[PDB]
Amino acid sequence: MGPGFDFAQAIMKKNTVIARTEKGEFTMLGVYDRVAVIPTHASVGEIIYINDVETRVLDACALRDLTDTNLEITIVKLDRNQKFRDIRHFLPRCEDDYNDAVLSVHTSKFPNMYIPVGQVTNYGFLNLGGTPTHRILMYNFPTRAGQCGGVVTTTGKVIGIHVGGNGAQGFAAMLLHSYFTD
Ligand SMILES: CS(=O)(=O)N1CCC(O)CC1
Repeated sequence: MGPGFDFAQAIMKKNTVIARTEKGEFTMLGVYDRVAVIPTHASVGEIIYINDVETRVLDACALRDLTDTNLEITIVKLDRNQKFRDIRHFLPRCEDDYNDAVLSVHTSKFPNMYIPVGQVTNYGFLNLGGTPTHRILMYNFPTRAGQCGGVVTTTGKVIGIHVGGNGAQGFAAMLLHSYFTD
């Protein structure tokens, strides 16, 4: 409907796949080459389904900060025959607050879904499902089951992936450029 939805659409149409694990279907952001991200609670194993194709997992790393605290981001390298468009230049370098974000989801349950979530707070610490978690972004939208893995963007920046909510607020794990240096 406007330039925020324009940027979100451009990321969804080229840099997302539908990931299925034994814990369900997730929006999965591809970042560069065969490297993607997914919430750590998806519990990635040795085999994952990508757009309903059986795919070997070459590597999966659940990220933690240097306090050894959960970040709720898993970086997955896929044995896929095709590379993602490199979007690492759209990743923020530091922790920040944002205005006017969009949360975008694409699954069997929620295809082509875009949510204007408004102001994004650098929330920091969250007890997420009983797990202490750092680098959490918060937005005042009542997000629902089916939205985990959703991509959070502003105009020109890919800032996080949706990892939970409390019925009134939604929570994303930050994406930082430093997670994807090769
Ligand atoms: C899905 S959840 O309940 O928000 N939660 C995610 C983090 C994990 O460590 C515990 C479970």
